[PDB]
Amino acid sequence: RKTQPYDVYDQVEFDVPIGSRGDCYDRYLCRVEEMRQSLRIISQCLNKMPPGEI
Amino acid sequence: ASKVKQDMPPPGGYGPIDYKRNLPRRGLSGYSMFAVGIGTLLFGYWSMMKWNRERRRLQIEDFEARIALMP
Repeated sequence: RKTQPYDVYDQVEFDVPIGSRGDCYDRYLCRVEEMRQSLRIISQCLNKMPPGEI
Repeated sequence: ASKVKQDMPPPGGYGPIDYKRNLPRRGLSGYSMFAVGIGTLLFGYWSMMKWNRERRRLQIEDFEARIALMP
């Protein structure tokens, strides 16, 4: 979504969680933080919905 | 021929949505908890001391009754 965006992902702002140990705990922390970042993106999408055909 | 009506966000904007981690501190210091535990232990020790000495005296009394009754 950051390096090769496809739809409108270049018009939203969010962070990418990164781990440092490569174990299960770090991946769990990454997934929780990704849920938080997707909440952020959802807020931005709700505010910037344009009109027009579908 | 009325105006276009579509699902849209409200005038101005939607209220800000929280997303950051929120875990309050919500606790006493270690010193306070250790002090409370040690105080409880000391109070219990002193109460047990009194009760055990009283029980020893009661046992001595019962043993003396047995001694009186033995012959």
